[PDB]
Amino acid sequence: MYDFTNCDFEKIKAAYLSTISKDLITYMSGTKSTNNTVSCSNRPHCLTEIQSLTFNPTAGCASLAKEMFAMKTKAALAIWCPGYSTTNKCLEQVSQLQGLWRRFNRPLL
Amino acid sequence: SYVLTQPPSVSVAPGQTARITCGGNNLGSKSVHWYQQKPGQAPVLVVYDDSDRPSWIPERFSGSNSGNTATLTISRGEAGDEADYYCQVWDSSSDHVVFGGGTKLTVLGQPKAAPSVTLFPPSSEELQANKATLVCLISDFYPGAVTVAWKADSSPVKAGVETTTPSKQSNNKYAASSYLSLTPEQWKSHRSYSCQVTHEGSTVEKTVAPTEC
Amino acid sequence: QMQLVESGGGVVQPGRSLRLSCAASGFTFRTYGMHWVRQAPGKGLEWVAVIWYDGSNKHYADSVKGRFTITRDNSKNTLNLQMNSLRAEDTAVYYCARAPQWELVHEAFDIWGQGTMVTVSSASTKGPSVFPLAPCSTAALGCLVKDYFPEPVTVSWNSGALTSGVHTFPAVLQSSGLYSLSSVVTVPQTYTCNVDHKPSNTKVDKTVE
Repeated sequence: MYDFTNCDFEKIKAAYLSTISKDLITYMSGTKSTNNTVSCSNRPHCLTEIQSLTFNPTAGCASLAKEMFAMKTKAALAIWCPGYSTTNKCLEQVSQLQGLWRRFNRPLL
Repeated sequence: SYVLTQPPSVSVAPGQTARITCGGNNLGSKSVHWYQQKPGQAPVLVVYDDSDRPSWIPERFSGSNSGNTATLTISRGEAGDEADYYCQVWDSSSDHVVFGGGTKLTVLGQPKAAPSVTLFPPSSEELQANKATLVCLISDFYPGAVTVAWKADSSPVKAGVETTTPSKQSNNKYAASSYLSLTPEQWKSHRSYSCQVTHEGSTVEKTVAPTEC
Repeated sequence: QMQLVESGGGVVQPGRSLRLSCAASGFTFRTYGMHWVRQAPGKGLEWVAVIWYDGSNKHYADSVKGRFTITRDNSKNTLNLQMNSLRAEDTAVYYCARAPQWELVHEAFDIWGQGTMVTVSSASTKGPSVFPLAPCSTAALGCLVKDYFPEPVTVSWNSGALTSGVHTFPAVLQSSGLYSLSSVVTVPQTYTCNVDHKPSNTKVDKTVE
């Protein structure tokens, strides 16, 4: 229900580059996403999708909230979003997650 | 309204490198995508964001975008690469998706052959039926891509033109037809009509004169 | 497993309405912009319309704006195109394709549907009108088999004329929905083309000069 419209996107990006990214890659056995099934159309939308994939259980993967990258993500949102606060099927989910973060990190004009 | 311009045809020998260009005003400022369409099939993305490949695409395909020209390069051209290729951009100023006209890539299976053209005027019979049809018959050309243009005297004719898609004939070369519909008045009110058939940059022209019929 | 499957295509008369559907599967539909692209026979690709991922914005090409309506259902993963006041120039194969959005930019079309054929025509069974084809001034003559429907017609020349070649060109499908073709014979004797159009039970025999 929470819209990430009022979040501090620049700060969350900085948090990703400094911490969350490394925990994603290590969880991915040292690999980076390149077949996309999920996308995002803007920074508020990306965080909505990142929220769902990171914390909500889906039919195919249990909640990743216990994972390191997930706790780092929870931390970043708690600070910068006001009012906010391994199976083959899970690796596929986290790879989609790297894809969303990549889009979220895109340069401003 | 932004405009992308491609050559209608590009031909390459098997094993040789094919280069399909896409021209547009300050095209280097936009992200150019390329699509492949084999006959009867839906288009397939082969290159996006100027130079990036999808997973399902050979390393033979490569793109580049610079200045006013994007280019799709296909190394070591294979017979299976024969298809129509479209360049495409999203124009932010007009807020439109814009496709290029399309380029037919032909991997040569025989030597290039210029078209032979035959132009017929309207018959005395159909003129009396208050109709008039000029018939331009085009045959024996390869590759199977052609551009047909009509002229009344020296000025082009856009309206009333109907042209077929080139079809492979029994001699394994292509044939095509173009029909120009006129009123009897238009037919008689000109010194000549012309059928311009362009093939591989070279043109074959035929003329008819109403007063000679 | 990522797919787009279309339907709703068919033959209608000008001024009538048609509703196309597109069913997405194997991906999160509600996070992608959806487009309609059409391709007239033997022509290039023409963008038609787009709807944003959340259904918020709908943008059309000028050639269809005010007549076509694009909608989506993100709970059913369905895209639709309501086509009103159809004209002959709307005759085309209609594809749907997904494309990521980023802000106001639409990205590459990575998945396309198989396409559905839409024909706008009032054409009904009709026999051809045959006219002679002779030059204004070796040489060739023939007959023009004009305005018939549906395919096919058969053109046969008299036994005597067929000694130096003959070519019956493929038919042109006009915007009206009617067909026309030409048949030519080579000449340096009588020349008579027999046209048979079984669908209309029409036979025509014309001698050319």
